[PDB]
Amino acid sequence: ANKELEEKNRMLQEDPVLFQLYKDLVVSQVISAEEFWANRSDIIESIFRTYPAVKMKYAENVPHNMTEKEFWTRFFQENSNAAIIKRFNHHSAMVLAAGLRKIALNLKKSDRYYHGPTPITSQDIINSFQSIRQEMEAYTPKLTQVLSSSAASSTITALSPGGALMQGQMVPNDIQSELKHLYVAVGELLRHFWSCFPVNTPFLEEKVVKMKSNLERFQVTKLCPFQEKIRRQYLSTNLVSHIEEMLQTAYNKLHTWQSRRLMKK
Amino acid sequence: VRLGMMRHLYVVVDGSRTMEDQDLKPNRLTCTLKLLEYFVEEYFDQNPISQIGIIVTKSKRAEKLTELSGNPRKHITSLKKAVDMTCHGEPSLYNSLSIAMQTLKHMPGHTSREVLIIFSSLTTCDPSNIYDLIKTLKAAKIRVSVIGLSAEVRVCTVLARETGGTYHVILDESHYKELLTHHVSPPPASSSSECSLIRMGFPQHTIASLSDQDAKPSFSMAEPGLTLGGYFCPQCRAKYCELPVECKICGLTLVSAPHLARSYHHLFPLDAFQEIPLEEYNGERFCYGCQGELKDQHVYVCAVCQNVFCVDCDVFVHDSLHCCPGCIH
Amino acid sequence: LNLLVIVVDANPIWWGKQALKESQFTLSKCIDAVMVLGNSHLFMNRSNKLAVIASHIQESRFLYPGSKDGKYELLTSANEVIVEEIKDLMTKSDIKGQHTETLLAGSLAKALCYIHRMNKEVKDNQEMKSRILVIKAAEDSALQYMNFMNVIFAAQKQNILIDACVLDSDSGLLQQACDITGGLYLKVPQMPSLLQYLLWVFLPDQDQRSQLILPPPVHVDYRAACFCHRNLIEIGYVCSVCLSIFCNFSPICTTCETAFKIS
Amino acid sequence: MKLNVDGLLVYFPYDYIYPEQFSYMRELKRTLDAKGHGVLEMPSGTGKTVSLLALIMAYQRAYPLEVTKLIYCSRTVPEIEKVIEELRKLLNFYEKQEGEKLPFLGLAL
Amino acid sequence: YMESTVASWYEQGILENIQRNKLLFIETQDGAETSVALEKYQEACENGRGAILLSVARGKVSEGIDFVHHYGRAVIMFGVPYVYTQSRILKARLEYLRDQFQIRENDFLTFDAMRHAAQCVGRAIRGKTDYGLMVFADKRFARGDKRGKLPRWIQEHLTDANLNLTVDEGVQVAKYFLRQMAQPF
Ligand SMILES: [Zn+2]
Ligand SMILES: [Zn+2]
Ligand SMILES: [Zn+2]
Ligand SMILES: [Zn+2]
Repeated sequence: ANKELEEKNRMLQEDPVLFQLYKDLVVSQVISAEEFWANRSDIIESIFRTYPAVKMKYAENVPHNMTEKEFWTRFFQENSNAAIIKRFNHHSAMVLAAGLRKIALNLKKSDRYYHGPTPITSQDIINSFQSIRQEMEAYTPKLTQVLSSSAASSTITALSPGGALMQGQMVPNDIQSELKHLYVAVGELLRHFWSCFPVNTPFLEEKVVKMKSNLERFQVTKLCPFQEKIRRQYLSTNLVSHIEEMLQTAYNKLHTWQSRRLMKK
Repeated sequence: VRLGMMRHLYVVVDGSRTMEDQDLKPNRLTCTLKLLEYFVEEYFDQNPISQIGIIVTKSKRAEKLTELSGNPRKHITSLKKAVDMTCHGEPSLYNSLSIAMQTLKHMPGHTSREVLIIFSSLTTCDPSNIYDLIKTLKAAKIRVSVIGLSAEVRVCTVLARETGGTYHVILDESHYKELLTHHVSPPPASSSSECSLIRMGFPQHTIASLSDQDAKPSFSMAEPGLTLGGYFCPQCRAKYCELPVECKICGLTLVSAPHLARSYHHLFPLDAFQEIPLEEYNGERFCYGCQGELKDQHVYVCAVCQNVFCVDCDVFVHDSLHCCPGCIH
Repeated sequence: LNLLVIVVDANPIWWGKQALKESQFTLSKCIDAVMVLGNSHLFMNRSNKLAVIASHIQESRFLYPGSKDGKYELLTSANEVIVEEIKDLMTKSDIKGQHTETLLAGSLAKALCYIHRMNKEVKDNQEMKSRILVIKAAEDSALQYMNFMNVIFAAQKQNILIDACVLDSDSGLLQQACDITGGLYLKVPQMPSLLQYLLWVFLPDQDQRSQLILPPPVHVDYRAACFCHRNLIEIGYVCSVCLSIFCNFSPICTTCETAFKIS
Repeated sequence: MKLNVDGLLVYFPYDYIYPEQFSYMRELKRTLDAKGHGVLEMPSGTGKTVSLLALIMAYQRAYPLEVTKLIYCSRTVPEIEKVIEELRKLLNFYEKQEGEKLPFLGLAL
Repeated sequence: YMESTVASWYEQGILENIQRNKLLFIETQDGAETSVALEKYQEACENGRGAILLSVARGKVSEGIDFVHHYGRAVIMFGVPYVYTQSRILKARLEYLRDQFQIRENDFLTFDAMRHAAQCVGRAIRGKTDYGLMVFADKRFARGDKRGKLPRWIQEHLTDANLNLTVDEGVQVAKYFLRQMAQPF
């Protein structure tokens, strides 16, 4: 069955982003689209499940020279007294049948938390202690000692934007959407490339997909710089270099892990 | 007692008709949502590494209101949106638990998968028998702790006790606050629970290198404008607006040191201070904790520092600060 | 209203080192500047209230719970009480060579619970916006990280602003502390002119802080390190019990003793 | 759980008994001592059976000649099965307490 | 009488709403159907669907069956159980008791009702201290004679405050009592 074709038709226009990115991977003819998907009323329904007799009747009485309104009409249509009780028991039983388908912790080193990841003679204490003890025999010098005008002016000049302790562009708009779309494409493909990269996966069938994805990295990064070239030759302003770091870092991980794999071999 | 610091918790809310009944002072659904917003924010504030997910079940169908995420604000927005929900239909425990099971099945083994079903309508119309699903839940070690409303439901009683969770019924709104605040804290790890090392990544806030030289412009990663500076990733190398967040590419949790430090007090619970009403040779009129006169015949003391704390001091210390001020010295 | 709390780090070792050095700046002038700041804060409005805490290696003590010179009676009471209490605390102090690092986490804990007590007693009609104007004066202690982090998170939850005013040294822990709760961080390099800074940067309250130009926040290096070395590490291997940042993959982390199963 | 009943000492398998059980046992012992037919009512569907059976067994041990045997009748066979379960539990408890088998026989027709 | 009430509820929309809220099962004279219905009722009780089992007080099912925790949680008695006043067998049995042993006909009749009702309402307290409420939807039970002839253990719990609760008031108190029993010891 063409389940893949049906799914593609369902998501062809319902979701714009998904099809936009999937198409983008083929617009420049990067790689085959197989890997794309390879890696990644109520009343009548209730009666349908409720009454098996109604199901059989529907199958035998499928619309043929009749009308659904007439079929609806046929639904509602001491001997009768016991009939209601029996019908209620059977109906509740049918509903129920339809709903019934066939360590104390101990530690040896706690001071490590007290000094967490944050990083980093005797007569000196005596001298400082006595001198500071003798420091404050005089108090309330606020009248003039606390502040002076020259230092206050220096402080205000420092607080000025050009002073010390106080150091002190949305021109492009349409380029923003293009950058966002490119970033989403990078995200989509990097997801599968990094999906099993961190895990060693020392298996033949596991490593085959990693090799194929690593080659796909070359294929996609082959076309990325061309769009970069188109965008670059506009004004030579507001450089977009963050994208380059992702590609180069993925390449570095690829090559370093390739060398590590060869070393392990 | 071993505690699972990292837990993926799903707050299953039922959009049943019985939620319409205004048993509480406001509408029952509105009250639950309003207090659940507090629960969500407090849960993130007391377990940053953890993440939450809301599934809303109504009309015999369960819909994921918000997928697993580390951003409290997005979930809060989802709750406020759900306040206006029609609230008509009948819940299905099988459907809701199956959705949660499908999402939690692929979650890492080390993390504690948990579900808190806020059950309102005692009825449970499900396509398939739920006792069978209980077996799969026990196999999958997904803790399910129901909180019933105005009903002691038997199927959920067996669900909670068999799966290891706890069952409760709301005595009133004040008790409802207590129940959810209790579930905020990480649950103790039982024999079935297993612990394993988890890869972690610590990013550093970065800005323009020098006067916007060799800048690193970027918009965001899950209408974001250009950002001069932000957080980054050791491996993604993709700009992130806020932390902590799971990698969109690596699949590795990005979180800073303070977020981890926020959970240490759980490992270090504070021993309750004996309450002695009488002064007991405590000649210090001023409370050591707050330097205020003890206007009530109550005193609290440690077993190490042997200090004096008033009612407010002890209550606050055990509630929020989670550490004895003087005894730190 | 606003409840200000000034956490002065009066470490005798360091301040007496200044005294021995005979430098222009002295603890007396520091106390006078803090006194002036408190007086001005209460000057701002009647409803405003303040408090002061002094820090020492042993413990931390509160410095604060007619018009002889033609002075305002309440501020006169403040002046007298703080002067007498600070002189008493500095004059009387035991000597312990083993413990010399200044204590700040416990002082902040006392501060926080004090604000909670005042917030409970005050009438619900008026809302109180508390603040803590921490004034560090010496290097912090490594062993105090856990407690200081807990008190900082308590402050975040309780909505109190930790305005750090470190001087002569940049404590990464304190700058990290104020960044979490959004308090300002000013590193005054001109100690003699310290008070001009307080009356301009710190003195304005959270209500008017947003609608005012103040020095930009300093970049915070949220470093992480293994317990092996205490060196910066970008990738940490924590477990589900210790929640401790470690160096490299190991069969079992020492601080846990758990029976980790390989895979 | 040995209960020092007024008449004698009576063993009991479960840990605790409600005050109604004390009243039940004392009244039943009074009727047995009088050796006269009587009627009494107990609320609980279960629990009364164990109290009654234990008291009858202890009375048999104290005065075996007074009572030849106990004929305990129940409405339906499915119900009397639960009674034999209770009696089996009581006998195992008493046998563990004594440490050995005793000449006691109990059966259902 | 059960069939007449069921038919009237069926004609009105009350019965359909009850069906929506919870599953409904009914008893019949035939033992096979009775057994099948009760077997399904137990499964309904185990599951969250719940069940409402309509039965007759004289029905053999009422005497044979025993209700325990999470079984027959709330026992509802619709009308005082009285045998038809036309069966001539009871006339001999009754008038003979009046002639000999000197028992009033009304006294014995009300005793035959209270004993039967206590039989059919005393099951929920089987054992293990399993909560449960017994609601009697008949003002006749409120009469002193019926209360006096009621068993002591039930009557002493019964109080004048809840003796003649309205339908709504009884529903509210039942909800509150179930809340109290939900929490642990
Ligand atoms: Zn990443
Ligand atoms: Zn206090
Ligand atoms: Zn202490
Ligand atoms: Zn560990």
